[PDB]
Amino acid sequence: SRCTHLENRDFVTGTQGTTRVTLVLELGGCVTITAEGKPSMDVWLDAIYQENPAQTREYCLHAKLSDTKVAARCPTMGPATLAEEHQGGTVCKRDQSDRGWGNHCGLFGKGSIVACVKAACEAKKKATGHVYDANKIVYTVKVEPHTGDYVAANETHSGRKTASFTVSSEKTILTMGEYGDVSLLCRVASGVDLAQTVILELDKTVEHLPTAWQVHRDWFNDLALPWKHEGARNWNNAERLVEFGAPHAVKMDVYNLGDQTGVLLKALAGVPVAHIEGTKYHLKSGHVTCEVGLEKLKMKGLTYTMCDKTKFTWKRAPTDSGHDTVVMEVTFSGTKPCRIPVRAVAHGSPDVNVAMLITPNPTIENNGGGFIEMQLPPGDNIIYVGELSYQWFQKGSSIGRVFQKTKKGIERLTVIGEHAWDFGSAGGFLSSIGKALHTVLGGAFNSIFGGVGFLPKLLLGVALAWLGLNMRNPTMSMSFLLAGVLVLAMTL
Amino acid sequence: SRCTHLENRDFVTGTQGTTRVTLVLELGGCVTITAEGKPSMDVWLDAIYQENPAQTREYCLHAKLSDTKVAARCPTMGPATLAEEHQGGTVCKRDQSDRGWGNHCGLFGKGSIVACVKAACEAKKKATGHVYDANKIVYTVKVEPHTGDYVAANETHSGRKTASFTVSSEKTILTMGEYGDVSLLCRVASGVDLAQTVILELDKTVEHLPTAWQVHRDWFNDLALPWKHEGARNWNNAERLVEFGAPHAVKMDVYNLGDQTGVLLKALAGVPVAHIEGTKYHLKSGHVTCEVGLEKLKMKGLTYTMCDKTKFTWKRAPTDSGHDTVVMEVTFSGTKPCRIPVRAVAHGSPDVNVAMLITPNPTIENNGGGFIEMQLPPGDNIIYVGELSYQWFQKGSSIGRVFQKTKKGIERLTVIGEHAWDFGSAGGFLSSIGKALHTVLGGAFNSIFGGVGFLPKLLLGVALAWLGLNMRNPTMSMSFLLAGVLVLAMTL
Amino acid sequence: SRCTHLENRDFVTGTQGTTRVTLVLELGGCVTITAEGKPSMDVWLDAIYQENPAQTREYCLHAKLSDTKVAARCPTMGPATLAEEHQGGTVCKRDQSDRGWGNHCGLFGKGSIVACVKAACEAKKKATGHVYDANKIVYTVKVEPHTGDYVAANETHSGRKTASFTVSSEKTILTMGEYGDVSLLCRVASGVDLAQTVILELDKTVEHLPTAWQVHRDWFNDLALPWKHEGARNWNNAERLVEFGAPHAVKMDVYNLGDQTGVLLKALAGVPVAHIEGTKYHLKSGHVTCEVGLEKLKMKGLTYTMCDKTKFTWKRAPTDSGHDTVVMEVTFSGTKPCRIPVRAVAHGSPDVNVAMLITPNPTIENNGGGFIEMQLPPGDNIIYVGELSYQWFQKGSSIGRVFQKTKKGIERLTVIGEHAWDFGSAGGFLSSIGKALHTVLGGAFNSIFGGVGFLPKLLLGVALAWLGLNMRNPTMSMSFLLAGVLVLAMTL
Amino acid sequence: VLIPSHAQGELTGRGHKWLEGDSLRTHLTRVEGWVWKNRLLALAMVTVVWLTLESVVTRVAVLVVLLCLAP
Amino acid sequence: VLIPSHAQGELTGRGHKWLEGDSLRTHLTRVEGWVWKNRLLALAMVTVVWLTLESVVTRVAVLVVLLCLAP
Amino acid sequence: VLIPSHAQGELTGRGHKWLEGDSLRTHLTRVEGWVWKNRLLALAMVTVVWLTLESVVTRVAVLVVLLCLAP
Ligand SMILES: *[C@@H]1O[C@H](CO)[C@@H](O)[C@H](O)[C@H]1NC(C)=O
Ligand SMILES: *[C@@H]1O[C@H](CO)[C@@H](O)[C@H](O)[C@H]1NC(C)=O
Ligand SMILES: *[C@@H]1O[C@H](CO)[C@@H](O)[C@H](O)[C@H]1NC(C)=O
Repeated sequence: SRCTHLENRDFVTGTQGTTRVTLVLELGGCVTITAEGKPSMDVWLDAIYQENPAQTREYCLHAKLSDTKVAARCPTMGPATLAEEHQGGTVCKRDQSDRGWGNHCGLFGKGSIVACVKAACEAKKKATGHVYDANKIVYTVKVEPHTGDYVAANETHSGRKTASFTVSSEKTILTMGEYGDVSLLCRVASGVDLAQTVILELDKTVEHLPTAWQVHRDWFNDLALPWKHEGARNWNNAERLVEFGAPHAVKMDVYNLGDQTGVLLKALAGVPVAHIEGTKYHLKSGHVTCEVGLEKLKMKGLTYTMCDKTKFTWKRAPTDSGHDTVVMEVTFSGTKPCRIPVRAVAHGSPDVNVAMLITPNPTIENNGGGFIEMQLPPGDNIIYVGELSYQWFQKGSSIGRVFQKTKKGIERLTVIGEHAWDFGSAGGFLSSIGKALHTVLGGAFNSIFGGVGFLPKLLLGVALAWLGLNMRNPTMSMSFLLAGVLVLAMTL
Repeated sequence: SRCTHLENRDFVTGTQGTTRVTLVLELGGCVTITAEGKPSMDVWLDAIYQENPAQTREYCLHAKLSDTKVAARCPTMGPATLAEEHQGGTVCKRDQSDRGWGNHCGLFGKGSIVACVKAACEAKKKATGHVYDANKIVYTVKVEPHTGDYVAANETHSGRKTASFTVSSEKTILTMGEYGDVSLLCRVASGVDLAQTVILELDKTVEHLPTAWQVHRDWFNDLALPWKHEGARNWNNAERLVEFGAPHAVKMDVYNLGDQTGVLLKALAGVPVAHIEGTKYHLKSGHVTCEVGLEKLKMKGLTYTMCDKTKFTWKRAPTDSGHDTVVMEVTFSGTKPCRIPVRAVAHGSPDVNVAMLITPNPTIENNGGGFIEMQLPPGDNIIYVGELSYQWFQKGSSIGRVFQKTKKGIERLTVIGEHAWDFGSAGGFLSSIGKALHTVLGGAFNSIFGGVGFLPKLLLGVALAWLGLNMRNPTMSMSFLLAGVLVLAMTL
Repeated sequence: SRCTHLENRDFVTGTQGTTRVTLVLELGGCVTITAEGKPSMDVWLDAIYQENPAQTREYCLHAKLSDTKVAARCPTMGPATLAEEHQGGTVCKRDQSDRGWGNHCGLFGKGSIVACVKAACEAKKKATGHVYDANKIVYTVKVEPHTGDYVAANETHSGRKTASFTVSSEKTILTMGEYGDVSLLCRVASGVDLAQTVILELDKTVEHLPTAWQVHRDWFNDLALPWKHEGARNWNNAERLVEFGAPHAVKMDVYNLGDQTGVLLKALAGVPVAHIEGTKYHLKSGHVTCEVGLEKLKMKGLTYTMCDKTKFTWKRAPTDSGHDTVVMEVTFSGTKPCRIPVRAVAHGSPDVNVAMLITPNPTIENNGGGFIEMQLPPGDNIIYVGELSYQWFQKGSSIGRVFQKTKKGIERLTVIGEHAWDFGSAGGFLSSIGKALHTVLGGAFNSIFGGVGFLPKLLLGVALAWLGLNMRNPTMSMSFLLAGVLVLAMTL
Repeated sequence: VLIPSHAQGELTGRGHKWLEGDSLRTHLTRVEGWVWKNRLLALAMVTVVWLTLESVVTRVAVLVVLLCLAP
Repeated sequence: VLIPSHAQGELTGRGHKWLEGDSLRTHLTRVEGWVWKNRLLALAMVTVVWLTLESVVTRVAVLVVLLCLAP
Repeated sequence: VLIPSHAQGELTGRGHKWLEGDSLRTHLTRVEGWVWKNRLLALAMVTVVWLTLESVVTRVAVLVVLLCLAP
């Protein structure tokens, strides 16, 4: 199970009749689908990329200056000109100096002076942007069934199937070995908002840096540096890295502003990174609302016999999973294949199996099987595998796990979860109303307040709260409700 | 489809029973007629011209002066005369100078002096006006059927038929290939108000200028320049370009006022241009209320079979149309001809085709076909062409497209739309009342306020608004209603 | 006498003791200096010029356009560039067009487009400015003594001496034949305000125009046309004559604004003209406060005898002078030289000479003499030249001539007379106080209200007058005094 | 584009100029131009005089200005 | 002599014109032209606002007009 | 990480410096940057002036500060 590897994990239930499940496959997560009568599956979003996308504005972070040429004129002798006041990639600035008799002028006052330098760009100092064409973006969803084996991250699981999802895909039927088939319908349009996402790329050959980034569109198109496009020979706004000193009446000094990489890297405080692999431009933060059909699945090995109750041992002892579940691995020595008699009673000599399994129908195969995951109720529990009993104290609480999911559910409701009420399935007056009550409010405070930052949101909300303290009309004293929103909603 | 080329486009519906459609074919627009059971047509106004129309007042923008002759007399010695004080095209001015003994006069005081010059005109500096005879004007309406092919602007479509409309045309039956026939009844009388339209023409051989213009009659007949008619040898009011200095008692200097082209071109701020092609004097702004009969049309290829669902590919991918519709082009490889199984479901696993087509019955022919235009509802949509599915997110809104047409409908109601309530068909208490409630109001504030400009309309309305603030009678306090008109109606 | 030729003429008296006279030699005037015991002189300003002055900003009134090059790009395909977006004398404008499939683009929306033309200038359409260096300007004052001869304007007088006045001249002693010497000290610094005067020059070879003009500095440096300097190959702000139409998605049309000579000539309504003669750039409006010393003068022919009283005749009869004086010319036939016995009695047979002469000591010479100018009191007068009596009726009045000079004195107080209280000599509490009471007021309402024109001065003064009608404080009701200034002072 | 008029400056003058009277009177032919083209509006401003304001001193202050405001 | 402007007529238009914005905004650069050249007079009209009239509705009626009256 | 600016010190100077005007006016282009990007909020702060406080001397004390507080 891949869901046992990483921290973030969500369990999705399903009764007899629940066959269509709408997930929100967020990147860097893993969803375990559990359904009564069906083998449990682990579905996650793997990668989001596009091979060789179109590239927008480049930038120059370190100006390469050469050929300083300065001309000047006496104060009534035809203001100064140069041949390089028109050529491409040349920064020029006109100024009035103070011509004396030291520099041989008939009169005094304000003589014209102008300097021009060739503003090239240093090699491998370009902030190349990239954008995603929605017609060529490739989502990638991988599905792994709970086979009862265990495969570590260094290794690759056998039955882990992979389904790509371009714009030109409706539904993919995946042959899951002997467990049946699964259908995945991915809304590739309603995934990452590709209109407002620019993949920033510096020199990717530098060792101790991320290969790329993921910046907002409005931020990237409003930088104050020199810029051009692909194939353009000469720059635009090239004076933004070149400053000119006040002249001493014959020469006007030209000052570069050096490298600007450090200023840019400080400006990306709290920006999600992005990976570049060869030509593919991956992402490391995103989501997609794929829908899973479960009607073509079946459990594997219901026709098998029960195992001998004596012949179980341990390759690995039972231990906590970090998700209020229990994981383990047994080893069988008798005749294979057979079903593993797994049960767990709490405390009553009750003969009441309270082991809500995660891997359903655990079966030792002829070459694998043994990994068993279960969820136990809080308190003292005794886990049985045939005639192999282990004490266990489930460290949670009764309301502790309910309070756990709401702590998840609130942090599910990040900007991913602003889009994602659809983690359930057809709530009607529960979830479909949730989309209505949030889009008209969340979308309203994204148009305004969109690109203002944490500190003004923690300030302007308090300012509108303070106007609630000193307000004339009690009808207009309901501006205190914004303190209930602006101090709370967009502060997480 | 020509309607896919340009920005301005209007869709006209038609139910079972709707067979006569009254359009308003405005120039530089395109109207797509859609009717249930009928093949959809694109009807636009193409050109408005008249070969060699009658020409009114010419002008002279650069006076050619020659033969300066000055005569003067001593102050009591019989006031000065000349032979050129009567001849045609000669500007003269009498004045009293100050004769001394330096210029050999017996007495002092005020001696008479007069100068005369021959005021010709420079070649190719004439502001020749032209007017439209309603009996010889030629409207031109072109109709293109939605054939399922695509033809770019460089190319010429096959089935695009062209019908001229003089005053001596009632109805034209157009053979639209195999789609049937269409009847066009153009009210050539009620098109552009030809009484108040003058085609201004300067030197049309000048490279970097428009060949002609389109000015109001009252503006053109009230210029303050020299003028004549065709065949006239000599000018009228020729002193309007010639000014005379105060004399120095023997000679009175004659000063030309140079070229006047620059003053005239600045005076045309916000005037629609007009093109001259050989002898034809086109327009680039106008309209005509042609009526379209649809009873002699039929769809093409209802007897054809359905295509193979596998054998579709793409010459060109689906994309947005800029008119809240979706356009695309498929490529078929099996047996031809056949009907293309086009459908699109939104999101319910519904098997409900919500693709309101614009090109009806899309059919691949033996040598063409594939261009398919449809309008989808807002939200996530999956477009099917047989077994060829594409995700689509329609970027509009539910009320967004209704608010789109009203933004169109208001800007439809320009001076074109002041005439045009007739874009529907027989509204009765909807549209025929609209003609009544607007002609008596719009015509009233065209008689007054007609030829005053934006700034006085934004001033005199506020002045009559300000009188509403300080008014004696509450019955006469309803002059505030003019602020509801003059600040709003004639300010767009 | 040159002062008898033209209309404008001022007489300056001088008593026994008056030897230094401070004049204001305004251009296009003539001053007759009269002094008791001294021969009367005619001093005028003749010409103000500078040979080949420095030339400031040129202009272009008619743009010469060529080489239209247009490039365009599909809406997400790297916004359009050209090689001519940098070269000198090239106007370019970027715009967003509407790219379709008619012009072969993958997507729709707003495709970039840009056009560039070579903005040269038409030959002989340049508004060349010129300014006056105070170190090289040449004033020219000519002094003619009343010799008793007469010389017309076609002819040149013998004793008319000419003295130039650069910055490098202090005083010039002029040998006036036998009348003695005269000293002229010209304040060349305090003449025309050369800092705020620009000589505008169009094509001077054009027949029916003035050769040059004289405009204010602040007006000339704030035109909105293309401009350069001498020797500059390419223009600045060359887009001010070129306008670009909205593109039709492949080509963007480039429209010239034609000649602009007519707009410029209408903008010079009320500007004093200036003449160009070869290389010299004259003026036709100006003044200079030269001071005339009279100490080295003496009357000519006091040692001569009186003429025979019988032998006078007339070359030209007595007649009016147009300056309330009487001019005539006698012819003598006896022995020459001798003094002419001129007298005139009014009416009493009184033998009382009331002929206040202008030409003192009228003497017939061996080759000339006879022109006699006098001023007579109003009424019937009998003019005697020896034994040669003529009736005369002086057409003026008693208070008529006093009211004449005050009508002169007010129109003396134009902007010339705003500077000129110094037409007298050392007034102290009369004239030196006049400089004090006017410079602090006239200079105050030149800093403000300087460059506003007749109509706002006739409006803003009435506005400040109207605030006097509705004012709170009686102390602040003295803003009505501005109606006594603004409606009167700067309205002449 | 726009060249402003030089009735602003008006330095001096005893020689020759262009148009002594037409510096002022072109602004007095625009106003006469507004009347003969808009006779229906020239009579419409009579409704200001004897009906609305009835403030003789400031009646003229509306009449003269609103005619001069129309360029 | 004078050619009047044709912002008066304004028939129709869906083709091409000269200057859509500069028919209105040349009259909005004259007024901005009056301010930056006469800063001493721009502050002089502030004396109308808070001192003389004190009639907020009709304060603006003097300010806007007298700026537009100066051509 | 962060290097503070040296507009704090400002010792002396009659020679040459980097940015005489841009030490002050970058703080005058951030504030102008806040306005043109947030026109809906620039008009939202007008509700402070004539509706809430009505305390003319201290109206400006809220307007100037809250614009300068947004970095
Ligand atoms: C799995 O990880 C261990 C870490 O010690 C390593 O020895 C082994 O080579 C890894 N397996 C693979 C296939 O890389
Ligand atoms: C079609 O348009 C393209 C644009 O590049 C042009 O090359 C071609 O000549 C056009 N075709 C015709 C027939 O004019
Ligand atoms: C000057 O003198 C000549 C000599 O006969 C005469 O013909 C001429 O008329 C005079 N000039 C003028 C301008 O009157």
